[PDB]
Amino acid sequence: SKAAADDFKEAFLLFDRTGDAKITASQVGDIARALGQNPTNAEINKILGNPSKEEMNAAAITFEEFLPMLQAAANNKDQGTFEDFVEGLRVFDKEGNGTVMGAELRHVLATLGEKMTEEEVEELMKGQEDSNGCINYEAFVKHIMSV
Amino acid sequence: RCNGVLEGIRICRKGFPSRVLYADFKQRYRVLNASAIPEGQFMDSKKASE
Repeated sequence: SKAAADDFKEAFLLFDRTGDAKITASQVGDIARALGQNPTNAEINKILGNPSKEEMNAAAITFEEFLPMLQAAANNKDQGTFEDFVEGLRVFDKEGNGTVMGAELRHVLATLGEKMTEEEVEELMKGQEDSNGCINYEAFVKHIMSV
Repeated sequence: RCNGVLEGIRICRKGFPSRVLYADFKQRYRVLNASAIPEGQFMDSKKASE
């Protein structure tokens, strides 16, 4: 709305590697996340196809399509409730203390639903899981929601 | 019908009809969350399916 945030246009100049002021359709998922929006990858996929837009063939972009797609994704930020994120992992391990065994969270984050690479899974556990093999998800989900 | 076989199936189906044996469960479905279901099935023939 501007509140006209012109820093979204300045961040589009940091993600366009050619400097022509266009951003390919394959970068739009990760740049919506870097502007403070977390649409799921199936949602980013649907919307695209919904609009008869094929992410399979070469793509370019213009700021005039990327701005309204970020504004259509911005209504879905009401789905980011931290009660359900901590209660999900509290149902994932027994006893009254928030600890996932290391390999349980790593294999679930790579193979269940939207596949996260094991390189990204190791980069998200690095520092929050110590050598006991127990990830405290009270501080883990706190630090994941700090970015 | 007169055996009881068909009546046991009935009562089952009111119940929990289909019942999968664990290995028979692993093999056929490991592939679904491949990493985490395979580990489960291999690590404990039963605990796996779990």
